[PDB]
Parts: sequence; C-alpha cells; structure tokens
Amino acid sequence: SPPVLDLGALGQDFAADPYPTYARLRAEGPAHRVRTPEGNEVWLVVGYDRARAVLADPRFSKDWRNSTTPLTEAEAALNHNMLESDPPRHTRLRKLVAREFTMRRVELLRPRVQEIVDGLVDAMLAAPDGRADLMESLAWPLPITVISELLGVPEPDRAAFRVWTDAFVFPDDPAQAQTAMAEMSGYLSRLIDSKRGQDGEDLLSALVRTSDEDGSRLTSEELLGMAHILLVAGHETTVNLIANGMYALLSHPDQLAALRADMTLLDGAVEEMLRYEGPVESATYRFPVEPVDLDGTVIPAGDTVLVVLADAHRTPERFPDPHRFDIRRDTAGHLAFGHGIHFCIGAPLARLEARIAVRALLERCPDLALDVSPGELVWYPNPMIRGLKALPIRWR
Ligand code: HEM
Ligand code: NA
Repeated sequence: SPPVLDLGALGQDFAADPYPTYARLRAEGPAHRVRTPEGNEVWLVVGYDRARAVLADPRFSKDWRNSTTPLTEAEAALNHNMLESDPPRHTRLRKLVAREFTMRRVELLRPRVQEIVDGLVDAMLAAPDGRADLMESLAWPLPITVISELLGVPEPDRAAFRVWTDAFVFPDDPAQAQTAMAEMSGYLSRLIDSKRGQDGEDLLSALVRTSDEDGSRLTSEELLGMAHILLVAGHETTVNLIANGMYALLSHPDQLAALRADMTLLDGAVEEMLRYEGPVESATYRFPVEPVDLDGTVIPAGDTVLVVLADAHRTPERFPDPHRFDIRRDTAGHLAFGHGIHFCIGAPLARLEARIAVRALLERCPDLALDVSPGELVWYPNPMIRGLKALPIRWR
C-alpha cells in the first residue's frame, strides 16, 4: 500500500507529457498505487481493455459510502449527484434530466450555440494585432455561456466558476480547494433559493419545482448536487477539449490541411481530438465495494481508483500508431466520454459546441496559427485533467 510513484515529484515534465510514465506502468500490469501531485494516494488503472472493463464494472462503486476516505462538510454538501452515485440513486437522478440532453433536444440549441460562437469570434477578430489567447477568447466563454443559459446563471456570476475550477484542478494547497467548495456550495444554494417561486423556465427553475413538488423524486440535497454537477461537468471538460483539440490541429499541419480541403472531415477530427488530446486524463473516483483482484494485484475495498483514459487511448493494440494525430482514424470505442452507466450525458452538447467552435475558427481565420512555442505552454499536473493554462494564437 505505499505508492510506487509520487507524480508530484515528477513535476511539470510529467504534466506536459505523462504518456511514458503511464506506458511504463502498463508494461508492469494493470493497476498501481501512486500519490497524486495533490497528495492523494490512489490506484491507477492503465491499458485500454482493463480501463474499459473497470469503467463498466459494478464492483467499482461511485458512492462515497463505499470509500474509506472521510469527507469534509463542503465535500459532503455537493456529493448527492449522479456521477457520485450507484443504482438505484443514479438511475433516478439521471432520469430527471435525460430528456434535456438527447441528440434531438440538443440539436434545437444549435442556432443559439452558433450565435454565441459567432459573437465571441466577432470580438476576437476585433483585436488590434490579430492575436488572442484562444482560452480566454473562446474556449472558456463558450461552454460557460451555454451551460449558464441552460441552467439560468446570471452573467455576472459566471466568472467565479473559472476561479473555483482553478482551485479544484490546481489548488495552491488543500485549504484553497475546500474554500472554493464551500464558496460554490453557498453560491448554488443562494441561486436555488433565488429561483424558487419566480416561475422561470430554465432548467434550474424546473429542477427547483421538481424538488418542491415531490422531495422523494429529488431531495433538497440532490437539488444542490444536480446544480453542481450540471454546471461544473457541464463546462469544465468542454473548455479543455476545445483548447487541447485546437492545439492538436494547429500542431499537425498535414491534418489541418486535410480538414480545410474537406470540411466533411470535421466530426471525425473532433473525435480524434477526444481520442488524442481529450480533457479527461483519468476518470472520476471509483471505490471497490469488495477487494478486486486485477491480474494478481488486489485493490482493497474502499480505496480510490482512477481509470487512466489517456493511457487507454495510447494502447497500440487498440489504436494503432497511437501517438499519431490522424483525423481519418477509426476513433469508435474511445473512452473520452467514459463507458457504462455513467457514460457522459453531455456528449451530444459537448460535440455540438466543439464542432461549431472548430468550424468557426477555421472558416473565420484562414491563416490561423499557434503564437507560442510548445515549451511555453503550461499543462495541469492533476492526472484527472489534461488541459492548458492558455493557448496563444494568431491569424492573418
Ligand atoms: C468534451 C466534453 C466532455 C467530456 C470529455 C466529458 C467526459 C465525461 C466523462 C469521462 C464522464 C464519465 C466519468 C466517469 O465515469 O468517471 C462524464 C460524465 C458526465 N458528464 Fe461529461 N464530458 C464532457 C462534457 C459534458 C457536458 C457539456 C455536460 C453537460 C450536460 C456534461 C455532464 C456530465 C454529467 C452530468 C456526467 C455524469 C453522468 C452520470 O453519472 O451518469 N459533460 N463526462
Ligand atoms: Na494532468
């Protein structure tokens, strides 16, 4: 049970390029005890077949009642949400919003998502020197705007979320992440109270009435948990898809040129962005309900287990020539949105946002290029998140 590797000790080189580390683990076997840079001891599961199996394996629970790790008040306040639940709670909670997120319902959002991206790109192109940070200009504001509109988060409240997620992803120290959790929990409880009795038609207003009409269908703690998960999971990964995906495309001129020559390759290109540079480096916490033996390594009941999606996607038996970004590759079966009962409910909306943003950038910036050498980029060390601090670009 002591870790074999402290990922914090490896520093920024590991954050920027974690792949050799994970591949070395994979060659030793499927599961490994590590300490993360944040100080948590966890098991990593590596290798595509084992990763896909554990994601779908009901022996691995998502409910903190099966973890041996105790929670703070702030943590406990937010965890009654579907991603941190098992059936039957999972089943009930996801049913409450499944209809909002279907391919057909999401498709009705297209004109508004297009308007948002057109507006943000209009503002970017107005820059004096034909330079911007893609993160600040597009990748961050697009997804927070879309989820905020859907939920009903007023415009001046939205900037706080970048501060909070910065604190959850890359905390200066553990106290800072706890403070941000406490702040966010209080804000969401205020926002829920502010919708009650206001006859709003946004999704948070509907969820507040669902809870008030029957507390057995959605309890007040699950109402706060649902607001939390939809708002945070509903933008944070999309931001990094857009920036990671655009970094990949701009880093590979042959693929960029293939896309420009045939824009019907756009959906496959966004799938290979997910496969090659997806934002979820490792899935969210799983806890074995009983001891689980993975090819002779026994993970104790209750320990925290991270499924390393990033290493599954570089397993060459499953994705041949895995280090090549190839927008024409067969990407079907990637794990970037997970697999099994927790498979991302946001996938149609994430795809719609990322496809619209990538198309608008290529159409509106015919000479788009990176305005930064790779060595000036700064990546997050947390093995759960693959993402950049900034992505400077330039166009004609
Ligand atoms: C490119 C963007 C996205 C990626 C890569 C992504 C990835 C994932 C993954 C890997 C999981 C499952 C995690 C696990 O099993 O541990 C998941 C779950 C989830 N995602 Fe996404 N996501 C994205 C965008 C979105 C959006 C736009 C929404 C807004 C609805 C959203 C809402 C959720 C929620 C609520 C869950 C929990 C589902 C459940 O437990 O049944 N996600 N996402
Ligand atoms: Na990382």
